[PDB]
Amino acid sequence: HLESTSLYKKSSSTPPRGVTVVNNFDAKRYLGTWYEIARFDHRFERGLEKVTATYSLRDDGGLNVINKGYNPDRGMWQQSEGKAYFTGAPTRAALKVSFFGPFYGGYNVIALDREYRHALVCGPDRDYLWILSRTPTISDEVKQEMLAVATREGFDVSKFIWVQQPG
Amino acid sequence: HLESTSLYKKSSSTPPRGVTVVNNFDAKRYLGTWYEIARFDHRFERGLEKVTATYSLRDDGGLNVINKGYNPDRGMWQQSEGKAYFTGAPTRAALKVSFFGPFYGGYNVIALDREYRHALVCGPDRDYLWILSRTPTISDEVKQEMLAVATREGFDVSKFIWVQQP
Repeated sequence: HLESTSLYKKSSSTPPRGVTVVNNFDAKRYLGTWYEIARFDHRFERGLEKVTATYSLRDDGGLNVINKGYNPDRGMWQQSEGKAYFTGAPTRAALKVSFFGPFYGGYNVIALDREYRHALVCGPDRDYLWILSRTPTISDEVKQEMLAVATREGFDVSKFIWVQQPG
Repeated sequence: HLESTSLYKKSSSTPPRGVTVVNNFDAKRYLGTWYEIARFDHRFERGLEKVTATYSLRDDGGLNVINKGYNPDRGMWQQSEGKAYFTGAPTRAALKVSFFGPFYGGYNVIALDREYRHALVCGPDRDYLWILSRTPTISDEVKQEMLAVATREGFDVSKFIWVQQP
């Protein structure tokens, strides 16, 4: 049901001890819009609800990233744009991504279903984790499975904020 | 994010040393109803709850001002009707306001969000300050931004009364 992963380490881009990263990735199936179902309390997203990320293919072989979110303390929709590059082979879902302004960090897909409907992504350390989905909600069954992989890879899943989404 | 301002100083209308006043004001967007979220304990408003200020355009280029509130001591709603005129250009949010007789008070918009949803308004010295909003409550983030501008402009934010609103 899930894509194959293997242990993967790159200095400064992956968490200590490495993490299991997707190793037969097909970037074209990753394109388009994902809803952020859950995130750790990342400073660059603080406050945001109804968050999505939209990926598109660039001529230089990277991805454009469009981040959208609603700030309920301002009552406003916000958008920001970034870029993503593979750090090695494009079959390995390890990227560097601009998370705020010109600052890039590691972006590692550590679980992904074979139909590219749901993903667990971690940043360069264990303070950065996301659950992404093609739909604004996920099943309890998908939630359990994603939480289980995160726990196995050493993350503390009680740090998740469950992001408000439609439905 | 907030509208641009510039320093405006005029004795009797602004506080001493002047205050930063909005300088790209579009009065049509300021029209309609605002809730008074907070005020410094002004004697003409003492005890009032559920206070609103309503602005409408006059033919002569001023604003009609209606200040309304519930007075628990009287067990009655109360309102005062005044007129406000720009002291300078209509893009500068500094007005003079009269309700009784040939006497005028300064009204200076010193913070305003670009969507005209919240504003910080001062009078002729630092005993006169208001937070206005299009909604009867504001978020903590918006509250903190207004309190910071107030402090920047020399006001003592411990003087705010947080007005009773729905």
